[PDB]
Amino acid sequence: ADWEDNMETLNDNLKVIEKADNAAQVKDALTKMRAAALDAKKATPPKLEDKSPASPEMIDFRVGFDILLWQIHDALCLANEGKVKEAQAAAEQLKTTVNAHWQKYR
Amino acid sequence: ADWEDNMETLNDNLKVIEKADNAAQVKDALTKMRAAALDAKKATPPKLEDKSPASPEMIDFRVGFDILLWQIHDALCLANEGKVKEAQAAAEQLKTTVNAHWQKYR
Amino acid sequence: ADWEDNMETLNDNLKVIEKADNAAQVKDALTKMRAAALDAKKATPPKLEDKSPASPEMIDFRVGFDILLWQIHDALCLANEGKVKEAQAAAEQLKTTVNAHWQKYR
Ligand SMILES: [Cu+2]
Repeated sequence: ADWEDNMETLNDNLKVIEKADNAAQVKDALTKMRAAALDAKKATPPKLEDKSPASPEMIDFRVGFDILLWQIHDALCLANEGKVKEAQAAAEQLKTTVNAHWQKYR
Repeated sequence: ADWEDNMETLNDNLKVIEKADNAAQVKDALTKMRAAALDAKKATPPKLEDKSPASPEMIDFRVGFDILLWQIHDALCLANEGKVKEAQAAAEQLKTTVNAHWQKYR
Repeated sequence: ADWEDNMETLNDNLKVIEKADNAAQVKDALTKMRAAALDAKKATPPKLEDKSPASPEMIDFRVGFDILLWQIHDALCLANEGKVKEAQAAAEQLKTTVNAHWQKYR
């Protein structure tokens, strides 16, 4: 999918995590977020459509999605241990990263 | 080593997993698979040897290895919780991803 | 930060881990190491300043940080389970990888 639709997916699943009731729901949401972030890593965001795929700006963009992938992993590790509240709290900081990426690259 | 050699190492450790009985064996084989996949991630596969290093095709190649690494991680997580049967089933799916990448870029 | 500064952060936190008392300190140092490795993926070593950002040499450089990141992940997973001694042993092997990367690219 294109970058904007991947970003929609990330936001939708953040809402899911915020309102989630059990560890299975959080883990499902976070797995969908990981897939969307990995797919967005192959995309070009609107702000960088005037940059080449191997420009420093596009390399920095892809590293930004690596960073997000590791933050998703932290929440997912919490959810695998049954720590639903701690995973939701970790997802609070995912929202910060996602919002900043939206503002930076749209 | 060679990209082709790394694909071979992935398959040898996949068989090792499928014939395993305890979680430590599966973890060992998955760790070797992770190392092979990271070593292959920096390669130029045969199909892409005529393309610029800056080509989008090479970026998609490397992000495909990131997808494989996260699948390896999920199998490793299952093994590190002693769920050796679930880990073996996840590694049967890894056979698909690994050999699909092999066949895509050879 | 530039590349040498990130590598300094990695080494300072390896020392913190080597001397650490409890899991909280180990985990904090390991999360700083992860952030430094990811940030270093956006840097360029001086001797590679004349190469394409997607050149095989620069790919090798960034993937070397991916190798470090997955080793950091293993140590951080151990630390999150209270396995302080195992995390410190894994950090001792992190030092070898860090120093090899340093020697290769400085
Ligand atoms: Cu993990």
